[PDB]
Amino acid sequence: PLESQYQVGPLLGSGGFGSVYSGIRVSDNLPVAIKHVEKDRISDWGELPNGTRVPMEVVLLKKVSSGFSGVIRLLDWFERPDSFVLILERPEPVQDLFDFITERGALQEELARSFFWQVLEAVRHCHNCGVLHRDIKDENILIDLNRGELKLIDFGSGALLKDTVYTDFDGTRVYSPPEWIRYHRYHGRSAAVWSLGILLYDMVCGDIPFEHDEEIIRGQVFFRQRVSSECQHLIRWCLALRPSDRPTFEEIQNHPWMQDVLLPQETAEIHLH
Ligand SMILES: O=C(Nc1c[nH]c2ncc(-c3ccccc3F)cc12)c1cnn2ccc(NC[C@H]3CCNC[C@@H]3F)nc12
Repeated sequence: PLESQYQVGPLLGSGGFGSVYSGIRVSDNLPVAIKHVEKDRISDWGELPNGTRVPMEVVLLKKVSSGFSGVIRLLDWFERPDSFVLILERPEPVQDLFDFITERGALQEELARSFFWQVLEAVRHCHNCGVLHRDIKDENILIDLNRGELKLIDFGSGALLKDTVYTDFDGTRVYSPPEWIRYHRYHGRSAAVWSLGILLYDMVCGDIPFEHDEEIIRGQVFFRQRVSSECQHLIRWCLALRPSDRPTFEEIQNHPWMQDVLLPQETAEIHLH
């Protein structure tokens, strides 16, 4: 460990959140991403089964990294004097959803349907594993361009899923629900559905629906691109002001706009290749 086990490549991206390098596992040489995070920058911590002090991100990643390909899996991790190092899967070739939408503009609804469906399946997986992502957005989704498969990343703002109120939030504000803006309170699943509404709008419109707090609070959705009545309805449902008025995940996936989704590979062949 650890420079011995991997050859570090170019820096891929950086924030106060962390620094992520492209890497190869020597002995594979499996493509990986190497994420470094300073201990001083870590807000919430968790406990490992073996009884260890560890960043919450690691706890959450472990609970979700069991082979379902909808989430980027944690392959290994290391503690260093002033930081933790995470070894993550790296698809190749890859592009995040933010850059993809930026290049292509608003997505055709057939493509948005396929992508949105996969994100839903990924989020359902997380919730099933007792994990709430809390920062669902285009920048946090990778596209395996060859397979047409979407992968969730960055559990740095996440939490253990619970049925009681959350009173903290460190995800992206423009994706945060009106109940957070107004009361500093939200529940996990209904807040997630709100962010999914924002994500879906962004996909079919090429930009997010709200920029300011008062716009989020007002909750009026204006469409800047041509979008079918069905898709508009689903979006509006997801962005209901009252959390209890939002659809469940079952209701979203049973929505008429969500029917007859393409398989990931079909999606790649038609829209990606
Ligand atoms: O798991 C994470 N990243 C990754 C795991 N596996 C990957 N493979 C390819 C890439 C990748 C992204 C963008 C361009 C080329 C790439 F090979 C990122 C990751 C991750 C978790 N938290 N986090 C926080 C920041 C960050 N930075 C990468 C960003 C670069 C700008 N686009 C959004 C990405 F998240 N990455 C992460």
